[PDB]
Amino acid sequence: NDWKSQLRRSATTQALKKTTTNAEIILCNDESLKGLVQYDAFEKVTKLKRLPYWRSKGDANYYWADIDTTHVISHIDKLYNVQFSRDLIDTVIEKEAYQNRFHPIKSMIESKSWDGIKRIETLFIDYLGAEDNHYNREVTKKWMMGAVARIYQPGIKYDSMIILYGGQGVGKSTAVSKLGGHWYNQSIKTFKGDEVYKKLQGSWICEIEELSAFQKSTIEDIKGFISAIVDIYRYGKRTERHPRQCVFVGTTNNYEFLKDQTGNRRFFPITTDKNKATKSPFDDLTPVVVQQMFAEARVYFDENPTDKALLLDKEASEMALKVQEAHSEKDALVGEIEEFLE
Amino acid sequence: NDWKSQLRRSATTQALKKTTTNAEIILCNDESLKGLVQYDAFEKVTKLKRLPYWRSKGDANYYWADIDTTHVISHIDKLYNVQFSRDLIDTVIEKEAYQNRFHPIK
Ligand SMILES: Nc1ncnc2c1ncn2[C@@H]1O[C@H](COP(=O)(O)OP(=O)(O)OP(O)(O)=S)[C@@H](O)[C@H]1O
Repeated sequence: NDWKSQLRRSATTQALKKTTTNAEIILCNDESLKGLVQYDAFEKVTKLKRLPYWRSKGDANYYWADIDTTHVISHIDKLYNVQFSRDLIDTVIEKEAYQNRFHPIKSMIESKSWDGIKRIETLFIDYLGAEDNHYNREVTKKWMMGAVARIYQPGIKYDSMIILYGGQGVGKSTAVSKLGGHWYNQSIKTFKGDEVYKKLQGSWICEIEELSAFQKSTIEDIKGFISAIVDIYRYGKRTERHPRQCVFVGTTNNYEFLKDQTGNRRFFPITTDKNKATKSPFDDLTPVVVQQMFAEARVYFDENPTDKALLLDKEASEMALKVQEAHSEKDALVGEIEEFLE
Repeated sequence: NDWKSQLRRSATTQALKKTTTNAEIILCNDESLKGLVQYDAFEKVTKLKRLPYWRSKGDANYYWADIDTTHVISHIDKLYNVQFSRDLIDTVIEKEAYQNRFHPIK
């Protein structure tokens, strides 16, 4: 039977009422408008399930826009003699998308289960020529667990940050981009203010690249930025974007990038070398392998879904202290004073 | 008496009027909307007492957002064909939360 009988029309006039349920029925039953919106939960936006009939065949812009609302209103009014306000149609579209919501990262991580291969520990070791050290394995594993935890337990306490040191072409940025995929982000250069939290909307793995030496202020800025676990933005209810799914990785050119003693214990440097990388990050980091690595991280984190499980091992942390001292400025004056005292 | 008989209905046209008392009665006496908001007195925001039926079970987000008001308006319209305003529903939600206000630290 036709769905027209479901529409609520005014008894006196037998004309459709400009009502939320009428719009819901039309959007969920009209052939031209049937199920062409969905909710990108990670990006917190309204994407298109399919191209509507008012777009070009090869537009490749799968985001709902204002003119899509214009065309929806025009089509509804053309077929059905009811003129819906733009606010009502936007509200109905938002609700319908939220009903058909999905998570792309949660889909990819669970796209395929994890067989036993143990890829999480040798992420940057065999791809960027790092050292087969306990600290490297532990911190890379904990970083991948932190990434998948921020995906699954969105608002979580994970203030650590892998920092990769290497030459101009060791492929650290390439490897980070391969890991991030569509949700990799590098277009973040300032870290203090309010609008920065808007730049994190569709980003999962955010990379901070240090070409020239950062100023003393920028290090404190990135500390206070990665230390946050919540973001606040905005048309009512203040829409506190609590999740903060982002996980941060830095890529530095200078060997000695640590200046303050405050920043230590949170920046976990890894020294990447070339000619010793078993697998080329330009050819071997494929979506299948990174998906399997994230599935392995999911398994390990789900073995203990807690922020305390994202912290390093005790001996791993104590020798991370040694690494952080080996990557910091020396101040060169304690030795001279020691010689004077001796 | 059934709570639906308390609703103030326009005697001329036998339709519910978009008044604040009707919204308050519906929110206080609807199983899908019975007492799902509260007011945090420390951080001045409205939070969720429980999880509404339109939210995923593994949500862990307890901030009342615009989509929650959208779903409240849509559900009230579906059940009682009233079509309350966005601002009126926000006002009634805020009043209901303030009726169940709390201080988290206290
Ligand atoms: N097949 C390849 N594809 C891409 N880049 C390649 C390839 N072979 C060599 N390269 C070089 O590898 C480097 C790629 O590094 P990038 O990821 O762009 O940046 P990076 O490695 O992080 O170095 P910096 O210090 O951050 S600029 C470039 O210098 C390329 O010229």
